[PDB]
Amino acid sequence: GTNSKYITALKRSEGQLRGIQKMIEGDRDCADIVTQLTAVRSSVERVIEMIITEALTECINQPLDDSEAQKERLEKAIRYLIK
Amino acid sequence: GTNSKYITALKRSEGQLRGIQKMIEGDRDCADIVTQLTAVRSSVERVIEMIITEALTECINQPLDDSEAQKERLEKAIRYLIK
Amino acid sequence: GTNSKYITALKRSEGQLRGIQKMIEGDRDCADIVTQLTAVRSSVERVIEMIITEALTECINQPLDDSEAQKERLEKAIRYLIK
Amino acid sequence: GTNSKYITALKRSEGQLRGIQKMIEGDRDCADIVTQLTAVRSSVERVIEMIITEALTECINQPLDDSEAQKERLEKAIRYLIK
Ligand code: NA
Ligand code: NA
Ligand code: NA
Ligand code: NA
Repeated sequence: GTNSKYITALKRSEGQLRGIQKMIEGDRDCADIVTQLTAVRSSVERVIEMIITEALTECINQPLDDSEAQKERLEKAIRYLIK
Repeated sequence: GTNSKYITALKRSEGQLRGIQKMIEGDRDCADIVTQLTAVRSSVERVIEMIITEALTECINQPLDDSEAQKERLEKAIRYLIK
Repeated sequence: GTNSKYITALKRSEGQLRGIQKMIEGDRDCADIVTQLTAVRSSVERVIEMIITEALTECINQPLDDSEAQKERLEKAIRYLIK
Repeated sequence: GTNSKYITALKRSEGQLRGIQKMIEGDRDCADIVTQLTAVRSSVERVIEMIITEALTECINQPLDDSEAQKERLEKAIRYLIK
């Protein structure tokens, strides 16, 4: 929703990508550009992991009343995590 | 346990590693050696994924009677998956 | 420099991150958000790879006159690639 | 060749895989099994990296007399590294 910390994290990566575009415009050292691009990649990776973790924790902690349906829901969610 | 398919998969990788040792003894082309080592890596990765998936599915489908304790058990198990 | 295709690729990822921010604002399905974030991650990965490849190809094809210094230059560049 | 340290490293991983097979036979904790399998994966990854690095360093330091052919040889070798 509106104030979510994942919006803020991705807005940081968005701005960093703009900075990296300038580094390329300026023929900056490939190593600096790669370092910064790797940081953006790692930040995106971290957001993916935290979003999946939040989704699964919500699944677990907001169960369906039907315990059998809840198992199947959790199973669909975990095999998504692992893959 | 005794007849588990993951033992068999890892015994395949064990034998493949022996073959790769021979390729190195024989100064075989680095590309062939790397291809085979990558296959072993991928097989180990696959066993990791299937073992985690089995463990979490067993968690889900063999719950504790205490539903609150079961949630905490699943949560400990999923954050292990994601990380 | 000014018109580089890597600027354009990263500007695409920048815009996609803005779209993903909206998906989070809108509590869109985690799976859709993760799919899109993974695409951004993969695009950043691809830019990293192409920038390193370009840098090493330029190293190789614009050698120093001193062949021994050029070897050391290439070696510093390849161990950067592998790591 | 005969005494190569990469044979020894892979023989360590081979033996570790045998140990992990026993852990599975014994229904050891998934987390211990995964930790050990991850170590094997990381060791295989490290051997891949060191073998590629050695191959490229040998390319660089044992050039063809034909400098143009040597460039093409290095280029084929680096794009293999990056990919
Ligand atoms: Na949150
Ligand atoms: Na099994
Ligand atoms: Na270019
Ligand atoms: Na060696």
